[PDB]
Amino acid sequence: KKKTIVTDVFQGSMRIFTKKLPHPDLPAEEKEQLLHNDEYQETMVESTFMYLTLDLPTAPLYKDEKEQLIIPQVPLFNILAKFNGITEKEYKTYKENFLKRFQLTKLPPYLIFCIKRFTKNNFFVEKNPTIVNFPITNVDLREYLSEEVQAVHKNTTYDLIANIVHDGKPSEGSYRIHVLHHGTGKWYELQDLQVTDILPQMITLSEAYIQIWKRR
Amino acid sequence: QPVKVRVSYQKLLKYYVLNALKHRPPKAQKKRYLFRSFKATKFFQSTKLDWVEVGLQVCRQGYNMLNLLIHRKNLNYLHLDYNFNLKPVKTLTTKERKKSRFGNAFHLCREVLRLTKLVVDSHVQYRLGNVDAFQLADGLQYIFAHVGQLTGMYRYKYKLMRQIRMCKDLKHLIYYRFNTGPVGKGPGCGFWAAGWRVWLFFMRGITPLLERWLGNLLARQFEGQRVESHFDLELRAAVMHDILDMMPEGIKQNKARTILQHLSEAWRCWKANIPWKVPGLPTPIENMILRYVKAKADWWTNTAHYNRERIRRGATVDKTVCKKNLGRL
Amino acid sequence: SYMLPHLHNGWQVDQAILSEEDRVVVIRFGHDWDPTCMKMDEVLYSIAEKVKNFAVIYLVDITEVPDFNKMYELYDPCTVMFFFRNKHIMIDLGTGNNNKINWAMEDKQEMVDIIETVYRGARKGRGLVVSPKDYSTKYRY
Amino acid sequence: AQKEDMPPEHVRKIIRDHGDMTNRKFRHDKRVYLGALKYMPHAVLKLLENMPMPWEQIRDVPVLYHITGAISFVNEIPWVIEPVYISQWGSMWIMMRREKRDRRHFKRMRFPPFDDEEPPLDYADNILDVEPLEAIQLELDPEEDAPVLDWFYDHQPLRDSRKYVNGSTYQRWQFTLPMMSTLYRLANQ
Amino acid sequence: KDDEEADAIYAALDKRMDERRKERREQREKEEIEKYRMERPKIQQQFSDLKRKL
Amino acid sequence: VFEWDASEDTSIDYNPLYKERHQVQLLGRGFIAGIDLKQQKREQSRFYGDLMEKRRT
RNA sequence: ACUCUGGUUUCUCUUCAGAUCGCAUAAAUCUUUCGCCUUUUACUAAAGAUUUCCGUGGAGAGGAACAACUCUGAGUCUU
RNA sequence: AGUGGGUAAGAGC
Ligand SMILES: O=P(O)(O)O[C@H]1[C@@H](OP(=O)(O)O)[C@@H](OP(=O)(O)O)[C@@H](OP(=O)(O)O)[C@@H](OP(=O)(O)O)[C@H]1OP(=O)(O)O
Repeated sequence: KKKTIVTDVFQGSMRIFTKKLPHPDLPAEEKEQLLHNDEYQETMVESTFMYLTLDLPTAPLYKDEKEQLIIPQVPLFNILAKFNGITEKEYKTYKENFLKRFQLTKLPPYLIFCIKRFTKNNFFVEKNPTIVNFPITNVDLREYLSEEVQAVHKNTTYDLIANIVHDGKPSEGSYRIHVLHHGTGKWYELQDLQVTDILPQMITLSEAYIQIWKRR
Repeated sequence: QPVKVRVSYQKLLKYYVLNALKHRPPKAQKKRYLFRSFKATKFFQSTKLDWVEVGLQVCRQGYNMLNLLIHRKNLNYLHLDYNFNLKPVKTLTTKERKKSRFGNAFHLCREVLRLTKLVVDSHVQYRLGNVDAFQLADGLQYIFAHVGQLTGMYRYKYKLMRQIRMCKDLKHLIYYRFNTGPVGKGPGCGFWAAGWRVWLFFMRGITPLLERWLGNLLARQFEGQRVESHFDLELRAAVMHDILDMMPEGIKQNKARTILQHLSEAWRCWKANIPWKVPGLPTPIENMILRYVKAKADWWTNTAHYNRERIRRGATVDKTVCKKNLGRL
Repeated sequence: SYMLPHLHNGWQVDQAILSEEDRVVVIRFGHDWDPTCMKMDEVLYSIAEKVKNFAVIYLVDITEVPDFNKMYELYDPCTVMFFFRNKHIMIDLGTGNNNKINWAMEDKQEMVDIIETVYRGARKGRGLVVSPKDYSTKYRY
Repeated sequence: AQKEDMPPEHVRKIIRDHGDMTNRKFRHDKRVYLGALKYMPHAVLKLLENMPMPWEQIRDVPVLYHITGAISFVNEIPWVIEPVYISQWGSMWIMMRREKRDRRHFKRMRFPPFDDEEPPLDYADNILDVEPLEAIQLELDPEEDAPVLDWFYDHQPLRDSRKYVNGSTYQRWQFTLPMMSTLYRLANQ
Repeated sequence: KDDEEADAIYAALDKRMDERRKERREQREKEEIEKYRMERPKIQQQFSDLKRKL
Repeated sequence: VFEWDASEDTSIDYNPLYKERHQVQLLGRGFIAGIDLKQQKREQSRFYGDLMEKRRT
């Protein structure tokens, strides 16, 4: 069926502007003529996404000069700066680089974010520990929709409902989960048999992995 | 039956089962034929000759080729006889003895040509009339069973012993069937097919080595601990190359060593776990150096955690390797 | 590798050997792209400045300069040659080939010792110098 | 056009003219001469796989020889009809067993059979003129081995017999039950 | 010049004989190289984007 | 090692059934390859020969 | 009981090889465990990955053989 | 089993 329950709960419509990139070690005139050859031009592709993959920015890799060894923290809006025409993403495919820039079209009633951890480097797999700072109360996503599709949408405010955190190295980690109780508004963190009440204040103080948001 | 014949039985069975189990389907081939393009070339001629004549001709030709290889650097003090035994003509000096060293391939070729010389000489002796056909067959069987004793070509390729231990086994397989009834133990057997085919099957595999070795050796122009130091240096070079490609080197050639010094300083700062921030360095250059440092750090960590675990297992490692690994750890 | 000076033709190699009157010339014969040559290049570059007083380092690509390959047996992946006052110096490394260092040495201290021993022996007029460290065994254990 | 088989004395003359370095007739013809010398192992393999069987005396085999006498390949693959080959070898097994039972003090042929400094014997005055000896051959029973006695000990038993073998290439042998039974009875050993 | 014209003939002979599976194994090697590079790009490829930004 | 060590032997059996393998008579008419026929005839237990002579009328 | 049916051998070449290419069996390289261990070159013996080599089948193309009618079969082939 | 890892350098005749 075109619209199953999972489709109407999580699936959304999103738009990719894929532009082929010539080899960077090419003459400027040759690069320009290849761009004019209609092969390295932008193409629009619509697609359906069950979730949005959030690419964490690069770690500092060096101690902070003033307050040494500070864990990096990124606002949620910088990660959300994706999915718009202003920001691109040079995908470094082993064959050739691609200039793909995304753009949201139709937000799902419920949103799933997956923060990309456990990225395999050239020799092994390491976990990015960068923490994302987000307003748990509400977020605004109307600013990340094109002007054509903002007329249909009326509810773009999202509130955090579920949070997943991975604690430890990728080799051996623990998956903890915070859930928002609709009846009381309280956040409860449960790990295996352990169940505890957690204040919403330190929800963002963890390595968020999967976020479930409700448009209300 | 004695123990030796039984062990010969199990060894023959072991070799047969290994051949059968490790069998692979022949690879698709375009059917390019030897001895067919030779007659196409205007260098070879076809005829029909008695086999003993061809054997004598090939023995002479192989002797001539080996003699040509021996006198390669005009060193005329290594006499090679007609039975393919190489010996110094005199008490050669130690400098000459070092200067007259030939690889295992040459001596393997010499001993294999000696074996063919023995076969053709047995045929010639039969043709002359010194030995009967029964004696010729017995001599051929003794050749194919006692190659190690007669030639000793295993000294230059020990895998060849696999053939010898087989051939001897075949002898123990045959004699105790040959000499069973009223015929007593003696040197009368002449069933040489088994050893002959075993040595031919050795030849079909040893031919490419000698062919390529002599083709490189007789050609007009001669031709001829890296795990850890494989990714690091290249990585640096790559990064360096990139910068010098986009650096306007015709205007800024003097900054190549500056860039390399910055790379080394960033690597040292990461290794010392101390903050690193060049204030005047351009942002794209800083990103370049940061990505290079991240890749080098990942390689460094993986290499350390690979060498340490190799050493823990009892692997044979050098001394400087241990010191470097200890520093990294 | 790329940091060290490179010689492009055999005449430049001859001029480099001749022009050094009081320093030992260390020439790496090989290909810059060879990993063993890369190890020799990185070690030499690491100690190209420490031994500047009594040595000098030149890099020669035997593909672009094959003029010595016949005479100097320049067929190993990487070889090291030492010269003093236009005279090739041999080193009793213990490997049986005193003419050249045909293998890659990991430790830069060992190469500094080799260069210093070569300089000491050749300054005294000798043509063959005994290496401070034996190399008939890699000492792997 | 096609090249034909040269007279047998042509290669003999070419090789004999290539005696040693004493002759100054050939001093510079080296590139072509040593170009084919790399193919020596194939020449080694060819004669060893084509070496004549103990029931043969003379084996006129095709030869591909270098125009300068550098190398000589036995350009023949030793094809044999397998039942006939096994029956021949069973005949030899019987004959060698009988000979070993009969001849008490068997003479062990000494190795090497020629002097180390002795050059190879030329095929013009040592082997060519002398009559070959009698090879090991079983006394075939004229009654039991009726069909095979004609062609049992030939080099290629039935090569030109178009009924049994397709042609000179000596492949796809077709036999009859009587001769197969005769071969089996001979090869029971 | 009946000397250098024999080396070319021998080399052509060797190339023709090596052409039995040459195209097959070179295609196999190319496929294996592409499969290996699928997960491990070339070193200059990993820096291509930063190189362009330079 | 040119020869083969006696320790390499695999046919070491504590079971007399496997130590003494019942030889096959091959219907009293078959012969194992290699061995001369006369020796096998004078070696075979001739149980089948006895049965034939008992059933020979 | 008939007209047309058109050979088989052999030398090559060019592609494809599924199938025990092969009712047979090699070697090398590489990668893992190994056994020796002390440096290359030989190696110990199992697994895995390719490769070369001695061979093979089929198809197609080009010759010669060398004749040649026929074989054989489409059928009306007939008392 | 096995090759090696066993070249003193120097002076001109
Ligand atoms: O096991 P060995 O004692 O070393 O000798 C045996 C034995 O010879 P001997 O038992 O007489 O010494 C063989 O013959 P049979 O006695 O089994 O009939 C054969 O000898 P021939 O080939 O000379 O007949 C061959 O001895 P060799 O290798 O000295 O020729 C073989 O030795 P291997 O076990 O080494 O094969």
